[PDB]
Amino acid sequence: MIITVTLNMEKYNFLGISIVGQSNERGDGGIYIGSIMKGGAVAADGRIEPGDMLLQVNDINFENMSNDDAVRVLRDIVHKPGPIVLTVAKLE
Amino acid sequence: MIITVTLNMEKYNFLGISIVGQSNERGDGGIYIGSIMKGGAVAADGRIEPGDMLLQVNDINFENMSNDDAVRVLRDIVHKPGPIVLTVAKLEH
Amino acid sequence: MIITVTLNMEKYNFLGISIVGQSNERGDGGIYIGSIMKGGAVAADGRIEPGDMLLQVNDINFENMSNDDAVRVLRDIVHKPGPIVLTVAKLEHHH
Amino acid sequence: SLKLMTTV
Amino acid sequence: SLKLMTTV
Amino acid sequence: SLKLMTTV
Repeated sequence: MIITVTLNMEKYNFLGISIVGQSNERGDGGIYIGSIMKGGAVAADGRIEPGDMLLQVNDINFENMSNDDAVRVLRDIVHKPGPIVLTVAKLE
Repeated sequence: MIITVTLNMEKYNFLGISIVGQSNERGDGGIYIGSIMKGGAVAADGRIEPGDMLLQVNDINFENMSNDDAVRVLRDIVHKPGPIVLTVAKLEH
Repeated sequence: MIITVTLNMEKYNFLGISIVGQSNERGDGGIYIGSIMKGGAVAADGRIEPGDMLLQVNDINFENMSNDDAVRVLRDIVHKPGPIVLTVAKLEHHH
Repeated sequence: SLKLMTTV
Repeated sequence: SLKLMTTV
Repeated sequence: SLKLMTTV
């Protein structure tokens, strides 16, 4: 199940999520929401949950990036004022 | 040490604060400022800060009301156009 | 939810936290983080937020000190060298 | 105890 | 009520 | 093998 939530950073200081990265022996499995801060923008929207996988931010796909580069992108985008769109995979 | 404040919501879309409440079951708590996001109304003013305790807004007076009602009042007032004037007690040292 | 953090007091020289005390007609509420300053070891970790309750530092448990003794002990510990581990209970919600 | 109530 | 304790 | 990367 892949959702797309849109968030207002006007109303909040942070997304409020910790980011957890899995890696195999080859390399990367990807990056996921490890815990949710109340308090932030994400818990305020309620739809993402711990364990979900983060596929794309703002039209930028993390699908083949390394864990680290995707977390760079992610940080580079959050640091900007503006709405932020997340595409994530629900944990089944 | 109180202090009061008007926020021309004309340059803004919201106050820029989150609220936190202490149970005042029979413990008269009330609601406090939790944090202040930047570029919201309260920050531009910079005069209010974490844990000031919120006492009235725009003519209504939060002291004898439950936390929820207070909170309800604040959101309605926030949603309607118009200055908005808070009055809040400074956290004590 | 309970969380446990480790701060590197190597790079940072201070935590960057204010401490707010809850006290009531009983006064044992506990101590919480009020704000967090950019520039300190807490902001650099990301985990803690205002309103988090502080439970224990390096070992010392604060759940049954007075507010004034739990801070007396926090002050002494940031006043010494060494890593600082914190554990906190995170703020809740629902009305 | 303190609890988050909303951001406005 | 609450009061500032220090800052560290 | 999980690693915490950052938070935002």
